[PDB]
Amino acid sequence: YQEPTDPKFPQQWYLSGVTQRDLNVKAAWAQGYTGHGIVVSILDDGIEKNHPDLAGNYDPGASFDVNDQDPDPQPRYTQMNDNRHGTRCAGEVAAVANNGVCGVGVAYNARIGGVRMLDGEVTDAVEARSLGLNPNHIHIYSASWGPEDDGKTVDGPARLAEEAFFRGVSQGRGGLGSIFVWASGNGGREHDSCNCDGYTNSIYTLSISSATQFGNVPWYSEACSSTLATTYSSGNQNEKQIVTTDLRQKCTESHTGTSASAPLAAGIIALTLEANKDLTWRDMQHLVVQTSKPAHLNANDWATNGVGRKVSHSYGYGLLDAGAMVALAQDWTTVAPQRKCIIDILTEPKDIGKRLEVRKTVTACLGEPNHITRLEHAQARLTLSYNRRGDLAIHLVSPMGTRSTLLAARPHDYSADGFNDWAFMTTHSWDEDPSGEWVLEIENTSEANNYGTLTKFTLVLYGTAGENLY
Ligand SMILES: CN1CCN(c2ncc(Oc3cc(CN4CCC(CC(=O)O)CC4)cc(-c4cc(Cl)cc(Cl)c4)n3)cn2)CC1
Ligand SMILES: [Ca+2]
Ligand SMILES: [Ca+2]
Ligand SMILES: [Ca+2]
Ligand SMILES: [Ca+2]
Repeated sequence: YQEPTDPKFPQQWYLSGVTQRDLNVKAAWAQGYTGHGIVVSILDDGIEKNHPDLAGNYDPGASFDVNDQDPDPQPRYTQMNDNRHGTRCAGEVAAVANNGVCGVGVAYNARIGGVRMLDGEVTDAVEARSLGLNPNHIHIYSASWGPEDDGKTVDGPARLAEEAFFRGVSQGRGGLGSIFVWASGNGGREHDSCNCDGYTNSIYTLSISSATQFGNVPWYSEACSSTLATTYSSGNQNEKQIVTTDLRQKCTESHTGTSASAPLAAGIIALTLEANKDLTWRDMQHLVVQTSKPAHLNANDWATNGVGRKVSHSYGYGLLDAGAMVALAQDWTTVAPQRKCIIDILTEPKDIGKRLEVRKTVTACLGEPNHITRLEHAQARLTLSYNRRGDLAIHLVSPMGTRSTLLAARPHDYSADGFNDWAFMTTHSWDEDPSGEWVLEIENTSEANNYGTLTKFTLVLYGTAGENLY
């Protein structure tokens, strides 16, 4: 093994660094893990398949054009370079190494393709065809975009896309499950809260946020309990950005946003799959939880959960660590079957007013085939009316004491439409025992006299049984 010689590798500070402020990818490469045999697809505006740093790794079997309904995902060229983003993301995953061009991908021996889906009308059918592309050939899908990041939107997949996600995790990859990597959002300036985005908020997606070079929460970041982990991206004008392939056969040093973090995670996941090709979609989320690193990430909300892990709403479990992912993958025993325990909490609607607390002691399906002693995801599916939605903050506390913020105040959200059976999701209680008293808190964070009613609260627990060793 020799370190890459590509001319811009030194500028890929999140890979080439030697000050321990990086993704620890060199450690994985040094053990011989570079993505060989793994297939990744970028869901975006197209991929410049003839780019000098992509052609060597390009895979037509990982690619399709859902906008035009043909196999060739080549983007359209315009003066504003609108359709450059899929190419930038593709190079982050799998730019060719040691070829005198630009830098390298995280998984520089993986195969890379793209779905051209964003250069046209994005419909339920378009989303389903993209998420469901060749699921026994593609291992990992990377999506950097979704519903509007205006801080006012609540939106998620419709029926066909939801079914594609479920079919992907259940039957993709020969039954191991498609791995869907998602960017948690770019709406930080607008005070967006990412559990309002049903793609990143899904249990089926492995959601990723960003850290700046100096280890801070970037201006564009969205906090939420559904995020799992973090990779480096852009920040202020003293901090470096992401260096990758660009449209028109170029190299950029100015790729930015959480949309640049998801592809780096997809690349790390490709190295991990090469290390253990038998990992399921759930195994991969377990590995991320166990191995990600809070060290040197600054946040004001780090808290230790019931099993002793530090977690943040900006960062999830912390920075991805490629060396640690590959090491744990080699020792991992695949997890037991997923159980799902549905608990109807309310006996009657509850006035919200200024503040509401709902407490319920649960058994997590004790005595039944879906009894859960080892939690993975948890959802609170809430139906509520309120006069000004963005004034609400919502928290969920587990029996072991872990407080998850399900919704922070969104000052720009003046909707009067409330939430209709919306499944706010938290990863912060992973591995906890969910038996005991849960607490839901709903608060009006404004001085206004706001009003509404909580009409349904369904607590949904996922996980496994067996002795909980935490
Ligand atoms: C510079 N770039 C310009 C283009 N851009 C962009 N981003 C995002 C974009 O809208 C969207 C919108 C959605 C939301 N959904 C909800 C259900 C609706 C059903 C219906 O009514 O039929 C249809 C719309 C989802 C997605 C999406 C994105 C990916 Cl990557 C993968 C999947 Cl699966 C879904 N995308 C449109 N353009 C990114 C920035
Ligand atoms: Ca085409
Ligand atoms: Ca290169
Ligand atoms: Ca958002
Ligand atoms: Ca997710």
